[PDB]
Formats: sequence, structure tokens, C-alpha cells
Amino acid sequence: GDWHCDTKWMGDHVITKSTRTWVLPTYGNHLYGPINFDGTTGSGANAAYAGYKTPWGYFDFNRFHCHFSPRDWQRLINNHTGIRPKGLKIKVFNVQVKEVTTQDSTKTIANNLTSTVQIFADENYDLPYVLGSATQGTFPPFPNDVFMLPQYAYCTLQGNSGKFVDRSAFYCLEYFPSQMLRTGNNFEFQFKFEEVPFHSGWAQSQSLDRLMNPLLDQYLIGDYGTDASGNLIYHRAGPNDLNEFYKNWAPAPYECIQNINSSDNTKNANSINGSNSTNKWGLQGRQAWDAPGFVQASTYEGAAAGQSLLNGVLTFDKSSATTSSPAATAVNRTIEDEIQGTNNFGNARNNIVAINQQTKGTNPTTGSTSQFETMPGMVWSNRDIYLQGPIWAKIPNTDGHFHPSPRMGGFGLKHPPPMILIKNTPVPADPPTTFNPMPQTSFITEYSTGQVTVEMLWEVQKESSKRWNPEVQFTSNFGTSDPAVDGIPFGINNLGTYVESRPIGTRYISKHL
Amino acid sequence: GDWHCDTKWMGDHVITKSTRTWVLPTYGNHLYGPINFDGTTGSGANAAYAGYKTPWGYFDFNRFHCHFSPRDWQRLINNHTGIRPKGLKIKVFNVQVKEVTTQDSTKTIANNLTSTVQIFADENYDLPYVLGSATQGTFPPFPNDVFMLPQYAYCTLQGNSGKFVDRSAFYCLEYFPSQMLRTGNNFEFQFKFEEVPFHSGWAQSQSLDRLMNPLLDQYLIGDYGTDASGNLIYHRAGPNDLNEFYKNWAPAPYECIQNINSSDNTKNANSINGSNSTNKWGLQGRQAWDAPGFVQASTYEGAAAGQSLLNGVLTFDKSSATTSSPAATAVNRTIEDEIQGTNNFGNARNNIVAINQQTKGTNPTTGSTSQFETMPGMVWSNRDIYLQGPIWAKIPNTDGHFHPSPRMGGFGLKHPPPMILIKNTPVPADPPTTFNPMPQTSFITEYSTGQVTVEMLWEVQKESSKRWNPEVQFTSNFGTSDPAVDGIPFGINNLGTYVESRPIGTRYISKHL
Repeated sequence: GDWHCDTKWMGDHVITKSTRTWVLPTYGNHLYGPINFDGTTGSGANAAYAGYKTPWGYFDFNRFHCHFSPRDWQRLINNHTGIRPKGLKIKVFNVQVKEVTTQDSTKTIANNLTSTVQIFADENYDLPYVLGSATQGTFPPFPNDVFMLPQYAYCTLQGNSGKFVDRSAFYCLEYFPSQMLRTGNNFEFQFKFEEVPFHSGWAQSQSLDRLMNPLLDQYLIGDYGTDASGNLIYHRAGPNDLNEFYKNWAPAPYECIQNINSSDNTKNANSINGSNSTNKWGLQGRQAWDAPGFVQASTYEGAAAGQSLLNGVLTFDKSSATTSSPAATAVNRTIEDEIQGTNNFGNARNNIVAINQQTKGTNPTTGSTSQFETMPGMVWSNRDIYLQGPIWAKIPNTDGHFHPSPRMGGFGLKHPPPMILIKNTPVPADPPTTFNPMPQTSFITEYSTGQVTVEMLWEVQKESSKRWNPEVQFTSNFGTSDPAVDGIPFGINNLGTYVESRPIGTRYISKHL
Repeated sequence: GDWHCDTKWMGDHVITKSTRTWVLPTYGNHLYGPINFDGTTGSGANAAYAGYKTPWGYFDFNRFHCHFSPRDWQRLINNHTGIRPKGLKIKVFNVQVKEVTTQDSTKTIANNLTSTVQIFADENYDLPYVLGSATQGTFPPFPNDVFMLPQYAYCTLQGNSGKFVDRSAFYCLEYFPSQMLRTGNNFEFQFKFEEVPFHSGWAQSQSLDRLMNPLLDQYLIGDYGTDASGNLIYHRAGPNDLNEFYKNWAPAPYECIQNINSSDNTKNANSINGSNSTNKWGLQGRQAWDAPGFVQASTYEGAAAGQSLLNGVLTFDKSSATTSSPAATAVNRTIEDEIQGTNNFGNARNNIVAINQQTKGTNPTTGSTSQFETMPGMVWSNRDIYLQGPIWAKIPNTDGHFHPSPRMGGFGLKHPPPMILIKNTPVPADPPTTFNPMPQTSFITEYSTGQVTVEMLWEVQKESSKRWNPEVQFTSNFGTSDPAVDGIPFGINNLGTYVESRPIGTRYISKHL
């Protein structure tokens, strides 16, 4: 049982290892409970839910900075055009259970060598899978930090006002087999990923309307209009008009999403209510935000500085925080312009279709559309992956799905890495000396802690490009930093806190279409 | 896991062993932090730095009295003309972790058998190497003393006012693999030194201008001058002038260093400002002391008593001390006169060169020089090694270096003994019973302690000299010592403190050139 936290680059694959220290409290006083919300004191009826919270807790490693340091991430993105996960192994070890006693003001903490902790992996996916929702409680990016394991809870099928119905499910986690760990015992688990395509780690150096040889003319003839008598006129497209070429392929579908400018406030309207202006989808008589949505270009070359989309991009914290309304200086806002070749700007809404039927006496009319959905012959790119973003998501179990790439990013999986759940075994306090049939509610106060190591095998694609001129690379560029106030970017500041200075995607090397 | 501390003399090699007891605190509250200094409150802009301090700590055995008792050192220097290191092995064992609780005034200390400590050697030289700077924190010379391990920190590349720049490096030490030690576990490491030349353990019994047979004349003819008409005059050198012999070899190069007299204050000027009078070299727009410098003779035979060089020699404490301005009676000041055969006196500045071009009508002129650097045909000796001095230094990793013998003394190495770093594994206190995403800052107060044994294999050269008369030997000479006040020299005094009475070099046996 030793420490690791290291990376090994072998050819076409790479292995990451990392070790952390976790702490597990007793949750819920060893009790289950039902939880609801009817919505009133909150947002409203769209916010209602019903479910259960459990005494158990769980591990979540599903972000990239869990497995990669910033320098390792740089080594990846400048030299490689693709990555996918292959295998996984987890080890929980060096477990300690501690008892807490409080007399008067003082508080003493003692070690208990015989008390245990329970752990199991859910290999058959029997529990509601709450990973892949991008919530808090993941391993910290900086290896020296100690973190709490979050409490496990789930939502089930609801009726009106967040009430249970006939199909609502209650799960007992003690009904699973688990193994019991003392000091000296360890838990191990291995997993193999299913086959998935490489994530595309390059930026597009062509656009989908320019794929032609610009010097030539087509052998296809286009319809230029009618003359004053109504005879059809023909025209051949060529170098003076490249936009009129007949083409084999069309760009990505869209639902129109509203623009927003993050840098410059003169471009925005005053007092926008974000919730009223976001895209939404309905289900069971209520509405939910559609965000980030299916990825669109958030900006393009020639657009104004700071151009973005309203709830169309991902935004991260610079450091772990609880704030409900963080300041603009505290966040990293992503920008996806690398897809601008196949993916239109999200607020453009500039596709045109014919809205009537023309005859002599009635002129043809057209209109722009806010909705243009999938048609045969369209191509598109997925959203990028980030050092701060999620790795995988579980594909819902359903009869049908279209292009099951998760919208926030990463790898869609039929069988994701299973949840690993853990809790302290309850230790009763002193019973009465007369028999009582009731369940015993008095327990010894305790918590546990240990180490966990995660090892991942990744497969990568090296970059072969034959362009003559140099390419854009990710580099560290800042003028100067004050060690008194600030410290080194991607480092520890003056207060001992780890700071992630800016967001980092994977798309730097370029390819033609 | 047993005690050793002993020496074994085998022929042409010798093995030293020693065992000590160490104590390791928690440093920095388990935090990294950036450190700078802009210079103002201190010396000034020449004093600025930028860097990081870490929660870790490390072992430093790099002084000779770590491995040799004074009697063993005597046995070495009277009988041997050379020594070099061969091999090394280190063992850390009998580790105890202790928890500290404070209630009201009293303080209780308890043992924790399951808590660990982390240790690794840096074999690939990935960390900044801070050994070889002759700082405090080495193993104590007397085997019964208990010592703290120092906190690890480093300097990185700086700009103005001690600010970080783009190439400044932050290192995470948890990113290294390390092994975790409980009570009952031990750490072992072995190392082999690269081939180096023997240190020269003899004093010179000849001088470089006297190498001739004094009875004879040369067959080479010298130029004695011109006559009144300007005709060249010739002269043959012989026993009446030995200084005028044509010679094959020249003495050592020098940068002139100022003299100082340590014994007699009538020789010194009043109110010398040492910092203004020392030799300095510039780098990156600031200046640093050049000390001790390239070794010169600090005194020679016939010079006044107490003659020395200003920051030209090494000076040690008699006992371990924190004093910033120690008294003259508290120090051991070294004297290097054993090199006076090949190495000129440091303040002499008596070499002479021609400063003009002579013709009829203009007389030849010469001048003395303060700077005379390396020329083909020069020979020199290195600085001596001392029982109190450093053993090795790391040669900087650079394209070029000239005669890479470290200036303070010892053995220059491309691959020195690697740093061994250690820290207490953080143990969190009781968490709250509601999940919080923040890192946990509350820890159990603890420290660790153990034993460490170091074993070194040395290679030595025995002395063959055929001179008829006896030689100078190092001996113990003092009239009497008061056991009430003082005790035995190189022993424990009345207060229980170990005292090193005088400095001891290696050069006693003599050889001709």
C-alpha cells in the first residue's frame, strides 16, 4: 500500500496513476429518509422532485484533471489528435476508523482497530446511476488535498407536488453483498471499457462551403431565374461566385440559441432575465433547461470580441467553491470556435427555405428559420473535451437514441464504470439491562478515512500532418506574477489554495476536411 | 534493526557506519506556499529571490564528521595520502508516529500504530538539488544527539523585485511515487559513486621555482639587456641566480583577494567594511560574493603570524550554533599553507608583464597585475578537505565547465547521492455530518521520529615515502584541561555539549613535486 500519482507515455498509449486521501462521515444518523420538494419556496412547479437519501456514500473520479496534471495535458494536446479510454483499476486501502468523544468543551479522537467499513461496486447497474450529472464531490485536481465523499441519494418517478406514485422505487443498499474492511484490509476493482471512437482532437482548417478547387467551373448548370416573359435562364457557377456551387454536403442542424457577450456590456441588452430567455424542453407537464444543448459555434472569425452564446458553453470555477453567484473574475468560460467549419454560429438562424408556391401572377417568397433539424447529408462535430470537464456519461437505457454522444462532452457508454459505495458500519452504544423489542437508536460517534488510487489506460493517436508552416500550440503566456499576492499560474497561491488559471481544450493541431 | 556506528580498516579501503535518531515535525500546516523577497528590508536588490517552500523534509549527511570520529580521522591522515568515495547505503527504520493533544495547560503525547510516513529518493534528479550549498541540518558529529530534519524549499528563476516569470517552475512532490511506512516497516537505498580521482592528501615539500639541480648551469642562454650602443647582451644562469632559469612550468592563476590578519589587530586597517571589500561576480544584473574563490595560499613561510585572506578560507563553528555574529573564540579558522609550492599568496599580485613597445628613444616599461588567468603550462592544487567540511557537490548541468572541482572542497559529481525526502501523511480531524465540497483544513497534530543508519565504502592510498628524517603528524597537544569547566578536547564539556576544538585538514605527510 504505497503512493503513486504518475504518468507513463508509451507509444500509442499512456497510463495515469493518482493517489488521494478521503474522509467519510456518518450520514443521516444511520437512517434512510424520503425527500421531496413541491416547488413553492423555490423556483416553482418545474422544480419539484421526490426521492430518497441514504446513509451511504461514494467515489467520483469522472473529471479529467483527476488523472492529468496541466503539464501532462499540454504534452497530450500539442502532440496528439485523439484519445479514448481503455481500462481502469481502483484500490482503496489504509483504512482507519476513528471514534469521537466530547466531554465539556474538549474533544478527543481515538482509533478503533476492530471496527469496519462496508464497500461494494454495483456491477449490474441495479442502482440509479447518479454519476454523469456533473455534480460536485469529484477527486480534487491537486493531489495533496483531502476531500469528503458525498452522500448518495436519488430521484424516482413523481406525481403532482413531488409525491410518490405506484412505480416509485425504494432501494435498500444493505440488500447488496459487500465486503467489510478493517485496518489492514484493502478493496480492489478492475474494469474494461467498451469500444468507442477516438475523440477528435483537432481544429478544422477548411470550411464546408469552400471544399472546391477555386480556379475551376462546374460542369453542372444552375437555374438563374426567369426573364420578362417567364423563360428559365441558366447560369454556370465559377470563381466569381463560389457560394452558388452545387454541393454534396450540408452543415450541422440547429435549434436557435440566443447570443450573449461576455466581455463587452455595450453589446448586451439591459436586465435580461436568463431563465426566461433560455431554450427549454418539456416532459411530464413541466419544463427543464436545454443546456448546453447540441453544440454550435459560440463565435467565428470576424465576429466581435467576447461573442458567446447564452447557456451554450461550459463554464468552470477557477478553484473549488460553494458560491451560488460567482463573480466573472472567478470563472473559466470556454469558447468553441474550432468547429466553425462544419457547425454554424448558434444565433445566426440564417438558413432560408421557400414558403409558397409560385405561379404567373404570384411571386416566389422565402423566409429564415429558427429551427433546422437533421437531414440526410449533414455533417457535424461534437463538443470539445476539457481538462476541467467530465470524462464519460451513461447512455440511457431506451429503445432508441440518435448519435449518443453526451451533450456536455466526453464518451457515451452503454456500460460505464460502476459506482463504488461505502459507509461506516454502525456500532451501538450500551444497551439497557432489560430486554426491549424496539430497534436501538443510540450509536458511537465515528468517522473513517483512507487512501484511494486510480489507474487508467488511455489510447492515443499521434499526429502526422504534412503542412509546411508551423501550427498553433498551447503555451504558458503571462507577463509576470507576484509570489506575494498570486504565485505561479496553475499552482498554489499565497493562501495555500490551488488555482486553475484558464480553461484548456484539446483542439490545437489543425486538419483539412 | 540494530545500532552500529563503527569503522573497519581493510587494507586499501575502509568502511564507516553510523546511526542517529531523527525527529520530523509537520511543516507548513500541510501547505505549499510561494516565497519571495524584494530585498529592501534586507541587504538590497542583490538579495532578492523567488521560490516555494514545501511541507516535506529531507536527510543531509554531506559532512565528513558525520562518518568519522576524530580518532578515526587521525588514523586516516597520518597514514594515508589519498581517499575517494566508492559506495553508499542508507536505512531508515524504527519509525514512530506520535499524536499531541493539549487540554488546558497539560500536554499529552500518545502513539499511533496505524499512521504512516512517506519517503522517496529522487533518483532521476527531477527536483532542484539543494544539497551542496553547505547549509545547516546535517547529521550531528556526536552520535548521541537528536536532530531535526530541515524543511525542503527551492529558488526558481526570477525577474525584478523577486517576481516569478514564464519559466518559473512549480513542483508537486506528491506527484512522485513514494512508499508509506508504519511501525515495523523500513526504507533502504543503495548507491554507487562514479569514478573520481583521489583527493591529494599530502603537503608539498618543494616549490615550483626550485625544481633544478642547484649545482649546475643551464645550456640555455638568456637575454641580459642591451649595452650603451643598443647591442644585445647574453647571460648564462647558474647557482648565483636560480630565479633566472628558463623553466617548463608556471604556478597557479589568480584573482587578487584582499589580505586580513586574524590574530594581530595592529596589522589591519580600522573599520573595514567586509562586503565592500570582497570579490564579487555579476549575474542577471545583480552581484554575489565570490567566496572562498579559487584557492590561493592564505599564508606562507616567513609571513607574519596570523596572516590570512578576507573571505578566502573556510571557518567553522566549534559547536552547533544559531548565532549571527559569533565571537572569535567560538570558531575554527582554517589555514591553507600546504599548497604554497604551486599556489601563490592570494594578496601578492606580484606577476609582471610588459606594458609597451620599446624602440630607440623609448624605454621598456612593465607593470604588476591584479588579474592573471589560466594559461597553457600552469599547475595548481585544489583546496583541502576538512573533518568539518563538505564531502561532495553536484556539478551544474551545462555545456561546459573548466576543472570541475568544487571551490569549497571535496568531490565534484555528475550524479551525486540523491536527495531522500520524507513527510508525515496528513490525518484529517472529524468532518461535518453534511457534505461540503471544499478541501478539509482541520488535521490531527502529530510528529514522527526514528533511526537512520548510513554506511560508506571509501578507497584509500597508503604512504610509501622514502625520506630519511621523520615527518609532521597530527597529534593531541594541550597542557591541561579542567573537567569542571571544560573537559577533554573533542569531547563533552561540563554542560553536556560536544565541542570540536580545532580544525583538521588532511595534509600532513609530505611529497616532493
